[PDB]
Amino acid sequence: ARSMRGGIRL
Amino acid sequence: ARSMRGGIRL
Amino acid sequence: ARSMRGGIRL
Amino acid sequence: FGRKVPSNAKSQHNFSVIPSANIQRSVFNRSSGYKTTFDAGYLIPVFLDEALPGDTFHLKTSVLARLSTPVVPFMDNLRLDIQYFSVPYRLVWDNWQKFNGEQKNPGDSTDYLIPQIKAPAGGFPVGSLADYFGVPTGVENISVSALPFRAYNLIYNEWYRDENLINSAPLPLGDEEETGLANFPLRKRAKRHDYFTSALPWP
Amino acid sequence: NLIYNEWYRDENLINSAPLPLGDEEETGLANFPLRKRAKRHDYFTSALPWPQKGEGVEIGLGVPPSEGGEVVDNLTINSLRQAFQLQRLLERDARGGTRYIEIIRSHFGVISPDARVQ
Amino acid sequence: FGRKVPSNAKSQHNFSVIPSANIQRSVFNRSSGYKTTFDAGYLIPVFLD
Amino acid sequence: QKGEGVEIGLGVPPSEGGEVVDNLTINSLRQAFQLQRLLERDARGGTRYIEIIRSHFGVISPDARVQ
Amino acid sequence: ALNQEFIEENPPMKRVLAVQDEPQFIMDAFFDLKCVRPMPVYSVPGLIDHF
Amino acid sequence: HCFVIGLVSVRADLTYQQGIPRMFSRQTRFDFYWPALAHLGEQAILNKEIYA
Amino acid sequence: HCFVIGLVSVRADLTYQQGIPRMFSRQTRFDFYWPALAHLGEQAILNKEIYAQGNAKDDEVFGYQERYAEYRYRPSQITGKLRSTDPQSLDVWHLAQRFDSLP
Repeated sequence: ARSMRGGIRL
Repeated sequence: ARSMRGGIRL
Repeated sequence: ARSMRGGIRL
Repeated sequence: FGRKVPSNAKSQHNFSVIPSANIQRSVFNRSSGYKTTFDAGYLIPVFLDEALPGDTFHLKTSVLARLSTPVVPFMDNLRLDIQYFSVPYRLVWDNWQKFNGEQKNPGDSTDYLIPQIKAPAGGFPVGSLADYFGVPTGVENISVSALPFRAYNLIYNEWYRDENLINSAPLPLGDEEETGLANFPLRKRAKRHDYFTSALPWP
Repeated sequence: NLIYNEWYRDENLINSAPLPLGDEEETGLANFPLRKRAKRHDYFTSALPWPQKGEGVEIGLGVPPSEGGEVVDNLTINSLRQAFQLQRLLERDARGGTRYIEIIRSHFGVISPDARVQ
Repeated sequence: FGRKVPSNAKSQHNFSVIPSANIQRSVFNRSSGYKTTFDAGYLIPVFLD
Repeated sequence: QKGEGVEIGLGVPPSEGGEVVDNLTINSLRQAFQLQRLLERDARGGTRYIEIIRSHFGVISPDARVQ
Repeated sequence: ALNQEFIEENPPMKRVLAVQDEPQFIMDAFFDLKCVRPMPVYSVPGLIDHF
Repeated sequence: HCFVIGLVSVRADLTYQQGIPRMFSRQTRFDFYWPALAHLGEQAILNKEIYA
Repeated sequence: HCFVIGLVSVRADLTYQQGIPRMFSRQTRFDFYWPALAHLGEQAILNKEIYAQGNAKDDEVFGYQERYAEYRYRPSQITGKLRSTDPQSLDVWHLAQRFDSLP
């Protein structure tokens, strides 16, 4: 639910 | 400052 | 009145 | 029957969360003076600035305007006014996101350049938008970014243009270099709403 | 397709699903296949194609002639620190993502609403 | 010296303000069922409105 | 910066008549960085002896004792 | 006619003003911004690994 | 990222010196106000009201 | 034993009427502010920022100033018929310097 590595993908 | 006739123009 | 850049000149 | 064991999927997800950036914000005064001459009915861009993501601005404006000398104390009221607008760069240039490194497909070029207006023959003239934004007039070969000029036309189309009497000011969103301000004239404001000026072409 | 491109597509492994915005009539679903979701983030699936988003910053050295060499100037410390900060920028882009909302959230403290960035 | 008289510009502006639309909102239940078969890994659009 | 600017040497190929430069030690490289910081502090801070003291150290010297 | 030329603001300033052929308004304006910005108030060169 | 743009303008108040006030132009019973008439469609401003 | 000397001077405030505000001159991603860039070395003020001409001289260095200084500083401006370059100038109204050649 936070800022993931590699940009957002759900 | 309300909804004018003829649409918005300032 | 503080320490200016480029040294002091009044 | 037995009870199922957990999966590690949540701890693996947590190891992939990047830390937040530490930004080093600060507060300071960005005061500026601006001096000019203008005529009634035009929209004059007297203030222009660039805001970053996560800026906060509080603005106080002081004005002194002097009317050049009247013949008599003429009886009609005459307002001076100032209106401020925010214009995101993505509204005035379609490649703004891709300039900042967005890619439509993996390995796309990015590497765009800010769209330009070249000065026309003789340089930009007095009383043009280039003059009022403070680009030096009368200089032959210079160029400036188009995005401030596109931002003026976009404000005009959305807030000052009469939706049914007046055609949209041209708003090119692409990369193409302009020459001269033929797409960017200084615009007139509309008259106050009254019996005639709030009339419509049709029922 | 617009939901897929913005929320499910991996920004660096997968090409954008086609999103025609005009009036044109389509025939068949060739632009509209049923899409697969990505696997959970783990050691392998959160890996990246490269150590940074760009080419990688290389400080030039030149090469001897055969004639036909490459001449490079002496390194200023200002050139060298600019190369380091450029590499930090491209690493932040790889790690953080490169959609305009990901740039804003990674390079600045700012949580933009999705609605105002289309 | 004399004092200036007002202009009518504000009353003329006020006559040009259109009234707000009266909307007739209401609350109701829009329940719906949906039944399907699918396979893992696909994004299936099960709800649309 | 106040000085020439710190340039880490690279040498140049011969035509004979080249320039030979040794391998860079990390100690040489960090010394080049700290020298550049010193010359930038001199540019920014000033170079009268009182400006040096006030910029390189925490010290407010009286004017009278420095002539 | 009800058109662009009619609704654009165009007061007859040229007749109420004593001096001909000079701009109607001379203006001095001053903009006092208090900014909070994502940058330091002065930047000293340095800090290579950092930020 | 945004530009902020501040636009100055000057506007005069409106007043007229040509054409006929519409009260001199009434000629038939339904040119006067009647309550049963108040929600008819838009009326024409005639050119003589601004420039006779 | 000392002299005491009192020195009078008069100074006007500074405002500019020639050259391009640096916000029109940005052209590439790293000409904009980025937090990872804020502690780079001094940047060049280009001659066009104080006296534009369209000559190759315009892109040569006037002097050096702190990185992203133009986000912190905002030089005051003369824009209209007030400019000393206007053929019918109103520059009697202000004390902005007129450069007749490149400073």
